[PDB]
Amino acid sequence: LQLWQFLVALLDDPTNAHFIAWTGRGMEFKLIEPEEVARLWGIQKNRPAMNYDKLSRSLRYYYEKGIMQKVAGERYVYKFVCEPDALFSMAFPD
Amino acid sequence: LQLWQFLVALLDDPTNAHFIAWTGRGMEFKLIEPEEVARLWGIQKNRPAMNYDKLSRSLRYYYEKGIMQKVAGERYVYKFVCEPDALFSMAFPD
DNA sequence: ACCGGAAGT
DNA sequence: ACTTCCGGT
DNA sequence: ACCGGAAGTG
DNA sequence: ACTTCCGGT
Repeated sequence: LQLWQFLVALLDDPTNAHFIAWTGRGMEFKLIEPEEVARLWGIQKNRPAMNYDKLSRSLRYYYEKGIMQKVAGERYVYKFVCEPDALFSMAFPD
Repeated sequence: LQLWQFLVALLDDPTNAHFIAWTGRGMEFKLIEPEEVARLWGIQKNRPAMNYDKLSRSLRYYYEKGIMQKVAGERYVYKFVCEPDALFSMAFPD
């Protein structure tokens, strides 16, 4: 499982909406409890020392892959990119 | 490779523009020469008797998964859906 | 061309 | 995760 | 918080 | 494709 795959898994389950949920506008999501999310992702890839400062780095790595952008001004809020280039790197991550 | 991945791959190479290309209207794409795409897709799956009548069926299958929609009235034209529901189906196809 | 149910891999 | 068939629109 | 350039990763 | 570290604004 990749990071975005795991995030979608949490975003799709309504019982996680108290620490992570879709905003409603397009493909935009917010990390209500950023450390709660980082902890679960730490359990996933078995990285017990995983924090939000390290998880946000990978989200910033998605900027170069062009599959994510930072919603400026809104804290803990990111979004997926609606472009063919985004869907390309999505299907094939080199 | 899944069908939606195979299409994007062809859609990225500009030397395929005579039988498949994006339109510019967001995530909208057109299969200019359907049977040519079905031939190349039939090769991928080692099913040589593949045609557009069966490829388009899997495209209509993608409707229920929510990752695709038909641009009505526009012949050979489909599009990708930019919504959380679709993004969930790409991360978890079953 | 496009649709969508049903049976199959 | 599509493939195969197909009658209706 | 958010950024991102560098080195290490099984 | 991240993880770790951290000195940037």
